[PDB]
Amino acid sequence: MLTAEEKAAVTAFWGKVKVDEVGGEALGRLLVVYPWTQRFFESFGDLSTADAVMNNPKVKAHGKKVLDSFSNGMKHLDDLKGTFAALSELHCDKLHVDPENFKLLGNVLVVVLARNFGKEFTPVLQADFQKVVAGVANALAHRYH
Amino acid sequence: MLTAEEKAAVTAFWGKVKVDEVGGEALGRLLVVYPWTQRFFESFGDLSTADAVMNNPKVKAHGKKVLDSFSNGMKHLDDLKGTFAALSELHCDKLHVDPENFKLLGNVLVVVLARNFGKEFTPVLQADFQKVVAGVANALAHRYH
Amino acid sequence: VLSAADKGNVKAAWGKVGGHAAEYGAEALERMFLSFPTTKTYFPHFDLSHGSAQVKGHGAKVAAALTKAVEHLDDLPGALSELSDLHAHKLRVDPVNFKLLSHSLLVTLASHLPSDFTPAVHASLDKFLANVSTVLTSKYR
Amino acid sequence: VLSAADKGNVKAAWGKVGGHAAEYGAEALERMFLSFPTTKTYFPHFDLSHGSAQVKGHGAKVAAALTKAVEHLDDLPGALSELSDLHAHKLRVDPVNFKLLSHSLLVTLASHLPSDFTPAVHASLDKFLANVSTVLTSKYR
Ligand code: HEM
Ligand code: HEM
Ligand code: HEM
Ligand code: HEM
Repeated sequence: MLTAEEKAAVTAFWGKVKVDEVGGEALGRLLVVYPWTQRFFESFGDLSTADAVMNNPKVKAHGKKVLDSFSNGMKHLDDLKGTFAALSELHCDKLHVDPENFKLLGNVLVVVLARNFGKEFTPVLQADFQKVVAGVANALAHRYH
Repeated sequence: MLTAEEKAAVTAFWGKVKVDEVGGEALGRLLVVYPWTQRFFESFGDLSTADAVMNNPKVKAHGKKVLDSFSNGMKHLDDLKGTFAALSELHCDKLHVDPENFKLLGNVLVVVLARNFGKEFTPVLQADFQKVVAGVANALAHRYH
Repeated sequence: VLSAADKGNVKAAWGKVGGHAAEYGAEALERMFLSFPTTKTYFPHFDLSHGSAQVKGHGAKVAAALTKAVEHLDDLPGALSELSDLHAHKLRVDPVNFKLLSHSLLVTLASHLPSDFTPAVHASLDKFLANVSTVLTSKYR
Repeated sequence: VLSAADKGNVKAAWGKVGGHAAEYGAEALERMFLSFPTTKTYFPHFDLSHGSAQVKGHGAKVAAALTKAVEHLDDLPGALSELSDLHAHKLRVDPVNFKLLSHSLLVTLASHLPSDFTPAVHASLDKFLANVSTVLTSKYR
């Protein structure tokens, strides 16, 4: 995947990322922006609106879990296939999430970092990040391909 | 992948397919139905109308070659990833075909066989075949996964 | 978006379907459930059995929607308002599913109308079914 | 198909971009060729070097095109004809590429407008761009 040069940049910037906040924001944007994803999150309660979604405690809670698994993915960045094999089994085999949605999340994730970091998250630095989020998406979709 | 059954049923059906004509049709339906795909085929001459495309010699001949590697991947359903390794490298590294089009073509192939075989192409036989063209669309996409 | 030729083609092809639209609508549903099993999870309350009363009876419904849509090609949003509400707001259908149904329908049409299923007609109906799926997946309330 | 609310939110968002529309235009192209290298194969005649005045002047053209679209949200086909002609008929741009620029633009808007880039605005802008993209990628002349 990344070279050494890129793999370092990605690890330094990621160090600066506030996991509580960013995970919840990304999950919630996903529910808000691609509304059908909400159907996987009915149990989650009121997801009627943006305000509802963003302020749902379970959403906020779930976002964390997600970013946490990402942060771990960022530690096993050369074996994402391995790092995510369980999660691939769950999302794919149990939940029945279509893998096109995994791209959507990784993409949403990218917009969130850029919101929170502005000029700090540079064209150069985002490019490297898109390769990560695609790997994790590919890794997650492993039980299909 | 397929089981013993799905495999022998699919193999039998395939014996009835005239590769010459069916490849040319599928390739041509791709170019007409999803017309951004013509940009890969510039050297093939006139692609200006549906009749041009269908009647184009270069298209038919290329269509023949397409189905040949398909018949081939039928003879190696067990290892599609090994089967399609060169073509994976050519399409992926040298032509840069977005893997999304591999699926369109696989689907266009399915509609063609249905056209040519009508009720003979049963809902149950269409099904095993969907696994087949998706198998194939994944092995070619391997230099993206 | 549809050209004037796209509309012609759809009208013409949808006409040839005529009285067989309920049947084809049913065949399309059976074919989708069979090839793409995950779609069935949208019908847990149904008997998705071969020849189901319920599948058959639904396939009639979906076709009568598309016949109405063909008569309102200029204003699908206006025409399909209540079906968007259902598919978009209530059921929250992942849009990948619409592709799998539209494929299924085209596979059906091809097998029953080989002479009429030309690559020009195939292109025009593809775009038509993409337009309908967009509307049904859109929340324009 | 956009809500009244989506068109509200798009207008709102685009007033804020205001006079940096060309700037953000350039930055989104710049982010797209960097992040998605294959998109470069469409600009073999370009200086694609970082800071190229050619990329800058083209972003001006793209943003200028989007601002036209914001004012003609009820007839994008009519507004964007000349541009479908180019993107679909002449250039034959693969549809996925429009996803890549749209994403890029969203990345761009996010980083310059953290306050205004609310999830709701995000949703609306996303829909807007998918609508523009469908237009430039349909052959309806
Ligand atoms: C980067 C992509 C994703 C990652 C890393 C990810 C990671 C996770 C993790 C860690 C869990 C919980 C782990 C556990 O609880 O054992 C989970 C659960 C879940 N994921 Fe994801 N997930 C991803 C994408 C998605 C997407 C896109 C969806 C659907 C839109 C989805 C739907 C779910 C659902 C429905 C659950 C279970 C929540 C419940 O209990 O209802 N996941 N995922
Ligand atoms: C399952 C999908 C595909 C298969 C099995 C396939 C197979 C092939 C084969 C066998 C060749 C030529 C081999 C050779 O002469 O070395 C080829 C070349 C080519 N394919 Fe495909 N292809 C597939 C998909 C596509 C798609 C989707 C596109 C674009 C929409 C595409 C565009 C091309 C092009 C531009 C060439 C070079 C053709 C030439 O100039 O001779 N292929 N592909
Ligand atoms: C061209 C696309 C579609 C059309 C024209 C269409 C049309 C309809 C119609 C007319 C109804 C119900 C009205 C009634 O039952 O009285 C309906 C309901 C429903 N549709 Fe669709 N639909 C489409 C796509 C889908 C897709 C892709 C799915 C999911 C795979 C889906 C899932 C459902 C479900 C679960 C119901 C309600 C079930 C029921 O009432 O028994 N629909 N759709
Ligand atoms: C929101 C989507 C897009 C819009 C509004 C857009 C808009 C434009 C505009 C306004 C022009 C100006 C051409 C002129 O001077 O008349 C243009 C040219 C062009 N667009 Fe796009 N574009 C979009 C997406 C794309 C994408 C995704 C690609 C390819 C990846 C693309 C490729 C081109 C090319 C190759 C040109 C002409 C370049 C040249 O002059 O050599 N466009 N586009």
